[PDB]
Amino acid sequence: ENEILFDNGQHKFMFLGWEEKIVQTNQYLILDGNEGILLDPGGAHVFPRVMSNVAEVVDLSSIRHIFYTHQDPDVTSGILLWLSICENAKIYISSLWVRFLPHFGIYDQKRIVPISDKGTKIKLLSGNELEILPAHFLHSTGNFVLYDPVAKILFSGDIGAAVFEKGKRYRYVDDFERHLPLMEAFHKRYMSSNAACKKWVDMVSKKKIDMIAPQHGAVFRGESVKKFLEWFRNLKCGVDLIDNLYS
Amino acid sequence: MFENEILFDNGQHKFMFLGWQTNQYLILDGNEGILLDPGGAHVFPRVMSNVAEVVDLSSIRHIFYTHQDPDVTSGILLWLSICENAKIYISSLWVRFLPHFGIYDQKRIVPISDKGTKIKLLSGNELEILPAHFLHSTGNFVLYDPVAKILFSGDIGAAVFEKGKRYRYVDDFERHLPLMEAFHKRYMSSNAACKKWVDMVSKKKIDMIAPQHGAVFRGESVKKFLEWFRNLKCGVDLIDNLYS
Amino acid sequence: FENEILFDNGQHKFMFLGWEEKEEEIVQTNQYLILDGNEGILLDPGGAHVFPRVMSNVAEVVDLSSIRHIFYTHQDPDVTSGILLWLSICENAKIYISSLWVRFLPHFGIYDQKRIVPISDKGTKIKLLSGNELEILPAHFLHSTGNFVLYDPVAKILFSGDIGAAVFEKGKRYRYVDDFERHLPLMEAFHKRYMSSNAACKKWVDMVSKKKIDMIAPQHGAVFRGESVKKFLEWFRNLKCGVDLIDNLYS
Amino acid sequence: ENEILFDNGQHKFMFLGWEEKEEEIVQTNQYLILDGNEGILLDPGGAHVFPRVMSNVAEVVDLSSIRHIFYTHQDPDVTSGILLWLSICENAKIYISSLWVRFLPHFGIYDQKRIVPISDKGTKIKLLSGNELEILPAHFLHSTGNFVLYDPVAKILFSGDIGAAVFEKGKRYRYVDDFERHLPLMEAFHKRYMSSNAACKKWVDMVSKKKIDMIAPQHGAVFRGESVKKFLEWFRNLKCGVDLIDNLYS
Repeated sequence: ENEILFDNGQHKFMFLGWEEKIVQTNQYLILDGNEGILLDPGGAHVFPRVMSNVAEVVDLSSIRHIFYTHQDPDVTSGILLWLSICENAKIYISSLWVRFLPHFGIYDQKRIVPISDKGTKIKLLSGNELEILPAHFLHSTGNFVLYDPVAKILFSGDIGAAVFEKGKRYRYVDDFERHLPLMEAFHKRYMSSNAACKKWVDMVSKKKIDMIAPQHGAVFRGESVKKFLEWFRNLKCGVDLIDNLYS
Repeated sequence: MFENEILFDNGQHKFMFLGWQTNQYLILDGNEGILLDPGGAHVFPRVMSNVAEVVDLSSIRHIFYTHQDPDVTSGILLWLSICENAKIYISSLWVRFLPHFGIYDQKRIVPISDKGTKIKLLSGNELEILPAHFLHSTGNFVLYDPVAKILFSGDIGAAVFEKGKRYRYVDDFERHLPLMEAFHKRYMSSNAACKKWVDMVSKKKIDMIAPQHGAVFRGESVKKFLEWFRNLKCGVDLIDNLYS
Repeated sequence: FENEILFDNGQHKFMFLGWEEKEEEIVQTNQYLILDGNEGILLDPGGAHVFPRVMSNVAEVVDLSSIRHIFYTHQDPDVTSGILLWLSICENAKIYISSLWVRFLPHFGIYDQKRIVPISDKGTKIKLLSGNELEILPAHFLHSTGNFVLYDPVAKILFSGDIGAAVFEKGKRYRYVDDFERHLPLMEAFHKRYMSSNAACKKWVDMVSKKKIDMIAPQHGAVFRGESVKKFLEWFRNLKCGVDLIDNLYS
Repeated sequence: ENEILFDNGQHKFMFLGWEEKEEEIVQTNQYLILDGNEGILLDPGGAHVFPRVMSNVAEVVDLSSIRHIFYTHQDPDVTSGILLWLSICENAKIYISSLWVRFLPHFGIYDQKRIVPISDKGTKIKLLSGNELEILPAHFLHSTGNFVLYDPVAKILFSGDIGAAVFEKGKRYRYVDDFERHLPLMEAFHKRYMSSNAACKKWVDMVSKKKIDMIAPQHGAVFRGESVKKFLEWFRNLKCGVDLIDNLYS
């Protein structure tokens, strides 16, 4: 049941899945001209189905960029598979993490772009940009988000992640306050501090963002883009609550 | 080269630093062994061979991991399958990535709560697993051995050496400190987290601090590190310089 | 489609586990389980790809700590991924494998062989706590260099591995061979390409045909019962295969 | 370290160095054919030896000019390394027996846009220069689907496990210069693994039509000089496999 979150001729932003059946994980795909961009593609456990859902929309040889927000252990199993099935892809991972690439069968880094802490920009043959923005400590030590200025969509990874209730999945947040309880425990335990959340929001508030797309949970649209950014900005998380940790 | 080293010993309780970037530690107590962050699948044939060489692998009874991935999560199923009597200690935050590593039976998995726990040994001695979250991992722990008075600190106090110039002990803190500063400023989450950790840790007796990478703190360098780390501006404190 | 009982006398069951369909699909693999007293025996359990659900299907029938023997006919690449997984979830199991390959087990994460039983070329006997036995009989070159079948004298069932294996068509799977000649198109090409020689087929047929066999249970395909048991053994003994066709292979 | 087995300026056959100054496993040979500016790997090592085999190859040729990788049959480990080689040699096609391509998913191989499945009759790799490599049938010697590779320019037969030997503890050597002291390292494996004398004879008779300066096995030492014709005569009369089956069925 794929979905188009944006479409202008050169540029589609796609929300694939799901199935009927592990947490729920989302898969997103950007089509721009004759190249594809994978966002946090599924690791080895889910790999047969994610790859077929992908080959179903775009030639796997036209995948030209694969971006990883961070080193989840269930995405890290898949780097070598994606590398070996998408010969034309560069793989983008944080430079903090590239030393572990041998430990995954990656010994040649000629298609590995280690992202600097300040971030970077992917430029495509069409002439459109993707912005990989710093998002460190939310939650991983080296962590990034991806902003598509053509589509006006922020791929947030685990920022805005939610875990659904028992068989009550849904794809879009149209009522923020009823969505928040699926979010709150994860964000307080995992996000490093309110200082980190305020800095990240103050940065994403300068981009034109119609939709925030997390890696788990529902896609934020409409009025929940504002509401999530406010809630996140004032959130006490992580070290702010570290006396209840350790306790 | 790589003769083993004894950091503590009385006949009944030994704390060992194995030879060969990454350090390997082994606590022997009575007839139990305790592995501390043993190497993952790439180093496994000789790390496993080096341990079996000091202690029978069926008397390994506890394997402790400060935090998860990839230097060591390649190895959890291997250590599980070659140490039939071991319990594996890992943060509860990560135990449901365990299927994705072929670990489907969790009857020998001890998921550590955020407040930590204690390993009690048949001898009646204890090991204290103390919280160290956000230094650097979201779920992170250190191990305190009260008999030997040694803190196994994981990456807290880690150093990356120059060239082929590794050494085992920091006997001069200030000449060692530059090998530490970049890592700790980039990785440790905030000074608030370092200050909270030092204040709990400094209530214990610590003759040595043993990190997972780098040199072991002994002598007066143990106090110098705890005071330096307590005042360290790290991580989110430098976040406008991370960002740009 | 549920699990099925091929034999039961109170203390001894031979189980043919049901299929999930849920295609998959090519072709399906069978899982069998022998329960004797309070101990279980797995026959060629699936490797790592099928392992989560294969393991749950077994755990639903028997406590995995009661599995005490795991037998592999031969060294399919589908199963060697799972040897370490089964070792770790069946703490009391010894696994029986061919000695030709016991030295290459490190390449699959198996370094301690205190629960590895290397089967010599003669075969061996699994003795069960009750005092019943399973007989591991030689089946070398049908097809792999080191290969075995398992004969259950209590249940009168031969677990044949790949001998008698069949590949089903798209949506035409079925559990039992009640019409041998209709089953033959699903079997014949494989056996002619894989089984090494008619000389090997004759030796194996003459050995197994001295045992009392109500059913033949292969690792892929349908279970032979009734008249198909002796029809299959007769077909197999006269089969021209493998090196007997080597001028047609080479060309 | 690496060795040159043939050279005419434009065509080489390499016997790559090993290992490892000290022994590991009980180990294997790696071969490399250079023709024009394109490379051919012969049974490159699986994942455990992959860091070392990969760097040894990069020392002789850019991994981007590897265009053919040939596998005699499957094991693993050699099947452990296919995904690694596929991902490090962009331009290589992998040649494997058609019996074996169904196990490819179970090793992470999902898109066979770069898999060249060999039919039982064999095939010829045609190189850009116009030279060829002959993939010749060798089925049941020992594996069900099995092939050898013959290089007509270099006059070298890469034999896979045919002619394989396991060395004694710390007495490895690179060349068979005396067949008879080499034979004890070989015969138990061949009598147990090779399917029948009938299979050995057709293969020797097939192979005897080629000019063979040298037989290069995957384990053991390379046959040269008088060992070649000594090996082919021994292998031709060998009682193996099913011929010895009533000791296997007492």
